[PDB]
Amino acid sequence: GTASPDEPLYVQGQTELDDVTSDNDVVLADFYADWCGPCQMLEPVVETLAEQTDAAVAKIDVDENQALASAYGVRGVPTLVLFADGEQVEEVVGLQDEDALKDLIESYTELVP
Repeated sequence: GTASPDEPLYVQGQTELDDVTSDNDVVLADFYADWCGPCQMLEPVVETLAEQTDAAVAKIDVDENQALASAYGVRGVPTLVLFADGEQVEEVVGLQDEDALKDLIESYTELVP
């Protein structure tokens, strides 16, 4: 078929984020800062999640998207926001281990009850 979004997408601005959350059913948005250690440790992890799950992964630099971050209640880094059908449905803060994030994604990319 068609090519899936199997690598993370760097996203700047509301229009670019809206494009990703409207074109992909589940999106994990990784709000980061390049000066933050735990943020850099998340980089291989969210890469693996883009490669191994049906979620698209968006990466948003909070220093370059201050108002965008504030609009989603992002008040520190790391913050990861999960979108389902364009709706914010989960928000986790701090370093989240790869298995926990994969489990979070799969509770939306798969039928539950």
